[PDB]
Amino acid sequence: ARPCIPKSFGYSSVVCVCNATYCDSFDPPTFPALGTFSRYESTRSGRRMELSMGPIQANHTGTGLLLTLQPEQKFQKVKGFGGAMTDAAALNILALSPPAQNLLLKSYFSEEGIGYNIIRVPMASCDFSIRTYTYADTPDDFQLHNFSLPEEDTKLKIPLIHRALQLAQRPVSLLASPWTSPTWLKTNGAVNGKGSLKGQPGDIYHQTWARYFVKFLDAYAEHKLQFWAVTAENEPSAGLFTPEHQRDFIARDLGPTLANSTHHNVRLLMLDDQRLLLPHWAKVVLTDPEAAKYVHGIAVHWYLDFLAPAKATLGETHRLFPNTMLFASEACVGSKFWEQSVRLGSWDRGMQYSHSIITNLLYHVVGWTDWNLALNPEGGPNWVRNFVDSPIIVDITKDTFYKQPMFYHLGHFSKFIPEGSQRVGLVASQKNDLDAVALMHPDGSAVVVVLNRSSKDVPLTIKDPAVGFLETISPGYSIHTYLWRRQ
Amino acid sequence: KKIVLRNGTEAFDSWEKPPLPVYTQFYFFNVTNPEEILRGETPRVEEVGPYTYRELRNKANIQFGDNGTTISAVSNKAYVFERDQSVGDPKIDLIRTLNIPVLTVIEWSQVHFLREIIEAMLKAYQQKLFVTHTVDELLWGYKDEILSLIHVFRPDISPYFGLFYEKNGTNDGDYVFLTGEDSYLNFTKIVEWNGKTSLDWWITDKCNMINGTDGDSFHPLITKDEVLYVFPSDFCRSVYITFSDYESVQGLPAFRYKVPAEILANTSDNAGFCIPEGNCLGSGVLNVSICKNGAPIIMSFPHFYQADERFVSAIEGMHPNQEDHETFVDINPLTGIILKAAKRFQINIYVKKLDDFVETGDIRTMVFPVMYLNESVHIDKETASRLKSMI
Amino acid sequence: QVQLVESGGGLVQPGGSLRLSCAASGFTLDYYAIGWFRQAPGKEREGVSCISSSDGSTYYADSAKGRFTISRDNAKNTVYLQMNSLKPEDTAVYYCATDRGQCTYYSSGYYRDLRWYDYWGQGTQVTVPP
Amino acid sequence: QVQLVESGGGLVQPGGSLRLSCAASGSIFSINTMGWYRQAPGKEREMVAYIITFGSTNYADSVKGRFTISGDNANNTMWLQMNSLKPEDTAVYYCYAAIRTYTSYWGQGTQVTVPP
Ligand SMILES: *[C@@H]1O[C@H](CO)[C@@H](O[C@@H]2O[C@H](CO)[C@@H](O[C@@H]3O[C@H](CO[C@H]4O[C@H](CO)[C@@H](O)[C@H](O)[C@@H]4O)[C@@H](O)[C@H](O[C@H]4O[C@H](CO)[C@@H](O)[C@H](O)[C@@H]4O)[C@@H]3O)[C@H](O)[C@H]2NC(C)=O)[C@H](O)[C@H]1NC(C)=O
Ligand SMILES: *[C@@H]1O[C@H](CO)[C@@H](O[C@@H]2O[C@H](CO)[C@@H](O[C@@H]3O[C@H](CO)[C@@H](O)[C@H](O)[C@@H]3O)[C@H](O)[C@H]2NC(C)=O)[C@H](O)[C@H]1NC(C)=O
Ligand SMILES: *[C@@H]1O[C@H](CO)[C@@H](O[C@@H]2O[C@H](CO)[C@@H](O)[C@H](O)[C@H]2NC(C)=O)[C@H](O)[C@H]1NC(C)=O
Ligand SMILES: *[C@@H]1O[C@H](CO)[C@@H](O[C@@H]2O[C@H](CO)[C@@H](O)[C@H](O)[C@H]2NC(C)=O)[C@H](O)[C@H]1NC(C)=O
Ligand SMILES: *[C@@H]1O[C@H](CO)[C@@H](O[C@@H]2O[C@H](CO)[C@@H](O)[C@H](O)[C@H]2NC(C)=O)[C@H](O)[C@H]1NC(C)=O
Ligand SMILES: *[C@@H]1O[C@H](CO)[C@@H](O[C@@H]2O[C@H](CO)[C@@H](O)[C@H](O)[C@H]2NC(C)=O)[C@H](O)[C@H]1NC(C)=O
Ligand SMILES: *[C@@H]1O[C@H](CO)[C@@H](O)[C@H](O)[C@H]1NC(C)=O
Ligand SMILES: *[C@@H]1O[C@H](CO)[C@@H](O)[C@H](O)[C@H]1NC(C)=O
Ligand SMILES: *[C@@H]1O[C@H](CO)[C@@H](O)[C@H](O)[C@H]1NC(C)=O
Ligand SMILES: *[C@@H]1O[C@H](CO)[C@@H](O)[C@H](O)[C@H]1NC(C)=O
Ligand SMILES: *[C@@H]1O[C@H](CO)[C@@H](O)[C@H](O)[C@H]1NC(C)=O
Ligand SMILES: *[C@@H]1O[C@H](CO)[C@@H](O)[C@H](O)[C@H]1NC(C)=O
Ligand SMILES: *[C@@H]1O[C@H](CO)[C@@H](O)[C@H](O)[C@H]1NC(C)=O
Repeated sequence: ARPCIPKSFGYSSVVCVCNATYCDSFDPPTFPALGTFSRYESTRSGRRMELSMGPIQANHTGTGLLLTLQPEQKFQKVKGFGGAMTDAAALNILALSPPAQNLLLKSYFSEEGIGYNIIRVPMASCDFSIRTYTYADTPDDFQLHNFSLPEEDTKLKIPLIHRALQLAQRPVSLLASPWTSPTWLKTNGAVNGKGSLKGQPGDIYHQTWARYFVKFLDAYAEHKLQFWAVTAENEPSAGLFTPEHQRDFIARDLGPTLANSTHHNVRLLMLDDQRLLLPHWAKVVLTDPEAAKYVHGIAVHWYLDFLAPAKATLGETHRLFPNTMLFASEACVGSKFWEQSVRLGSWDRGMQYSHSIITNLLYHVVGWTDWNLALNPEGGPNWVRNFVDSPIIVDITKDTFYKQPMFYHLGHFSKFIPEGSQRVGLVASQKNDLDAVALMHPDGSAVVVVLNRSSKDVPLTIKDPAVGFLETISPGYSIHTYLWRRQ
Repeated sequence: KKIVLRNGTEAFDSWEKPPLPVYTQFYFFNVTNPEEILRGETPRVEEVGPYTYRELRNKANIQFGDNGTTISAVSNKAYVFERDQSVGDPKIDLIRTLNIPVLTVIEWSQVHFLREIIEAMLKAYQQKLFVTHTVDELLWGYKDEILSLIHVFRPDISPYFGLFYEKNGTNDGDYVFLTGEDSYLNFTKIVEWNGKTSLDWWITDKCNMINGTDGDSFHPLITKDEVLYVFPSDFCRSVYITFSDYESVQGLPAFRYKVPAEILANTSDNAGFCIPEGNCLGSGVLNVSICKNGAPIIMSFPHFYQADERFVSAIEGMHPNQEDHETFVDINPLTGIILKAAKRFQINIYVKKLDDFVETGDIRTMVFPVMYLNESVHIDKETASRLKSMI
Repeated sequence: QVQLVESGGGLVQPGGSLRLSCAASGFTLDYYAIGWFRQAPGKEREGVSCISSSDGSTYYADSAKGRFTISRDNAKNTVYLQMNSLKPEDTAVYYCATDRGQCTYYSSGYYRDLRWYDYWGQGTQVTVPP
Repeated sequence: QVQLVESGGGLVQPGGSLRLSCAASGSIFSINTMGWYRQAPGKEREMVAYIITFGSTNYADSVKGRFTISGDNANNTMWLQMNSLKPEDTAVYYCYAAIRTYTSYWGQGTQVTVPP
């Protein structure tokens, strides 16, 4: 392994500097023999993934917080973690020397770095792009005689997707999602961007709009690429739109068409929006017998805020409609833009990513996804002048790239948790401040994650019936991961 | 008679490897007030001292042919630094000037070259006109950012820029020389270049013809009154020199030849040098954009010497002189060996007010200077004493 | 070492439902995703069915969307297939394998990838007149 | 090999308020963590300080500010400097090292008394 090189820009924490012919590296996780346990620690003073070991005692007579582990509950199962790719990231990665290009790819996928699982591919012309285009633009052609792909799709995305799968040891899945429609299809041009196809389902307009997906999939699958799922529409409500139109669209023409096609193993999610309206939005669609044979799950958004209660909406839906999986489509950054667009090396923005992934997993939600991969120092190239922040920043003139504290906060959860491990259950004895979650690996080993957000140290002890007791201590502003192996 | 290019001879011994050294010097200019220029104002500049370099040269890839009536070879040169002579360390000095690559990419859009890509890129990433760099990076090379982005779509564009790029330890091209066995007058005369008899850039048939010798060697017999044609490679034309006055140095007589005053003038037979029609820019300046592959460059004598008053009256800070701005060559009548020499040049750029692009602002039309250089050769005592025996 | 015992292969009178049986031991079947595969000499490798242990699924080849039927039995740790109609050409070797993911051949990034499958077993082949 | 270390664990036991030298004896392959433990009557063993081969040394809240720990990898010897009569508390001291997959090697310890 090789150590890291710090550098301070004038904030609470520091960042790491990587240039051609140098970088930092890790080692594969290690399981010690019976009788011992291993611990990985990170904090604010400057430690990054430090490893230590210790013994497991036989009997303990002390009094204090005790977290009792009950392996007789099963709960849910875990799918994976991933990220999304756009035009801005593909443009900002390719403008570097080839070794610097290889190092970035090896940092995300190979076993020397954290492990990623999912990729998201927008259909066409996202917000982070220089121009605006669609796949079909010839007016008055009900049959899609003309369907083409641009210079950007065949030279800036496909090569990178092809290269990503060569440096991986885990399965990789893919996704898709639409944004808008061609101008002539829109019956009325109400406003810029999103509009509305005036009419009723079953006319030629909706039938023509329902043949976009099959064409896109069969055109994209000529380069040995296949997908796993699909989404109806992003941001369905144009802020200024009825849970009654969706039920009839999905029911009449969209569903029947996909099954008849050669692609029949592609699933279909239902909603891609906020959660405030979750309890009502389902009760109109799911109760219909015609439109209940096609849905295979629900997707929800997170806005990095916890003021809205999570027990009234997210925790209540699972009671009425079991056997319907939940998925977090995108951890949409608020992008309030009132503060500075990018601050280099800030600890406070790191806590919000971890507190969300620990809150979500407690309410039967499985899966997680981000927005972007790399951005320029000011903010990504945007068409409407809106800016956001990303884990890794890239500077071209000096040929250097930089990391941030959110990288390790994501790596704590992502690296050690495979796909297909349950949640067993943990019970505390007194009210505390810490946050913790317990999971069991498929083989039978265990893993525990502990998070603290205060300025006081706490002593703690964990008891397991099979092997014994283990004691430790947790300082302020730090995050810990414990591993141990059962007989 | 004794002067021939035959092998195992004194002439071949010299031609093969030169026995004397040469040096080069560079001078630059610094902007004084960038903000006022965007509104109504006249620019003001200052000057910076020299930076001496020493060079070495050798001829290679030799070969004989045509029954000893022809020869062919190439020359490679290497450059080295010299600390005590220079004013300061190059790596830690800063210079502020214009932005050339932005201007270059603006010109292509006007001639309908990659119109959409160039226009789209210049809006997402904003750019500025006045920049600051160091002497080393500016002189030898550095990496840009717009060229890096254009390199993706068109893989035939280099992402590096420099005034003298890939010019260390590099040859120019092939050449062909006549031995002179048939007749004495034709000694070391250039005849064939890259299988081409004449250039093709000019319009008139008489204007585009190679003339004279390289300039390092001259015919054995010299006379009081004659015109000597030469071919310089930095320019894209052929020039001539005339006789000025006798001179004596180190006990040896010699003749001094000076550049004329009618080389660049607004007169007949100077039209072929004006493109793309008879209309020309002015007197004392030359348009060499073609030879530079799209970059707008203007060449003239240092400090706008020997030109109209309008050029001098625009940019302040400019005062010309005769003694320090000229060209002279000394020639030995008996044999034709060069004793003393000096060359001078300058690089200028042209600016104007554009409408669609906002970065230009409101700046009046003029011509901007950048830098000028110096070359020199002097004789030493040992060579003179050894030559006196045989001369 | 895990034993992948294949049974039930053979020829039957026309008008009957053939049934294959894959039996496994040495591991807990609830955490393994088993999937039948089919190959023929001088032919591209193909698949027939796949079942996921984590969550129920019935991934099927385009050749028969419903003719086939998959089933599992945790009591005997044995998986079975159900045959409905005999295609003229059904002569090929059938293998019982394993997986480190949930049905990678039908739900992955690359078209028809076969790197993850390991712990392969012997194959059984039955012949139907075309 | 998975494990390539013999028992070893020889613990030198200096007496009084002086420096205690814990040294490793035998053949070893790799080492990850070594430290000291203290046990008192009617109580359980406790951690006082430890050093990772390439890292930092931690301390206990009650003990911090009174003692110091030094180590040398050339001879694999750790000197725990005990201040002269500063520690009023007395107990049984043990030396622990998870030499080497990796396995614990608890070793026989020593005792001392610091009464009023
Ligand atoms: C190419 O390289 C050659 C050298 O290899 C340069 O030649 C020298 O150029 C510098 C200017 O850059 C000259 O410096 C000036 O010398 C003047 C000397 O005049 C006196 O000497 C002569 C006899 O030699 C007398 O007839 C006369 O009466 C004087 O007694 C000085 O007077 C000058 O001072 C003025 O200019 C300088 C800046 O140049 C100011 O700082 C002063 O305040 C003042 O205004 C000046 O010192 C030098 O003399 C030249 N020759 C020598 C001996 O090196 C070429 O100029 C160079 N060409 C380029 C630049 O391309
Ligand atoms: C040509 O003009 C430029 C602009 O005046 C000169 O560059 C300027 O040089 C000064 C130093 O001589 C720089 O100031 C220095 O800044 C550093 C950094 O804080 C400080 O440590 C020094 O004490 C000093 O204040 C100045 O910043 C710099 N201009 C720019 C663009 O910032 C240049 O030196 C001139 N040419 C020559 C050959 O001198
Ligand atoms: C990229 O980072 C490495 C980090 O090690 C740089 O390597 C160091 O370079 C400096 C300057 O030459 C040396 O003093 C150090 O000793 C080098 N490494 C060590 C062991 O500290 C490397 O130079 C950086 N890249 C460039 C082009 O400068
Ligand atoms: C131009 O190239 C030459 C050849 O590489 C350089 O001269 C050599 O430079 C290296 C590196 O400093 C020295 O080790 C050699 O000794 C030099 N050559 C000899 C024969 O001594 C020269 O420095 C380069 N010039 C510049 C400024 O780029
Ligand atoms: C190259 O040399 C030839 C021959 O001297 C030049 O042609 C002469 O041009 C002058 C000026 O127009 C005329 O007066 C002469 O009559 C021309 N020569 C003959 C023999 O007729 C030619 O111009 C030179 N080229 C360059 C670029 O200098
Ligand atoms: C300097 O020379 C260049 C040589 O290219 C001239 O460029 C021409 O400019 C005109 C004006 O639009 C174009 O129509 C031509 O096509 C350009 N030449 C080529 C070959 O593309 C430039 O005009 C000259 N400048 C002056 C002041 O004479
Ligand atoms: C429990 O602790 C005591 C010391 O307090 C020890 O003697 C005993 O062996 C331990 N284990 C059992 C099984 O009592
Ligand atoms: C499809 O594009 C071609 C481009 O040349 C055009 O000629 C054709 O008319 C388009 N299709 C229709 C139906 O207009
Ligand atoms: C399915 O597609 C085929 C294509 O030929 C078509 O004949 C058939 O009518 C379709 N069935 C539907 C749309 O129900
Ligand atoms: C000069 O003649 C000798 C005679 O053998 C030959 O080896 C040498 O190559 C000749 N000179 C050159 C430059 O080739
Ligand atoms: C030079 O020699 C060649 C080869 O013998 C011959 O063809 C040519 O005519 C000669 N040239 C003369 C003698 O001028
Ligand atoms: C010298 O060159 C001139 C011009 O090509 C030619 O006319 C003359 O005959 C040559 N003299 C020789 C080769 O003797
Ligand atoms: C050159 O002289 C002619 C005649 O006097 C004039 O018409 C022309 O404009 C002049 N050109 C320049 C560059 O001034």
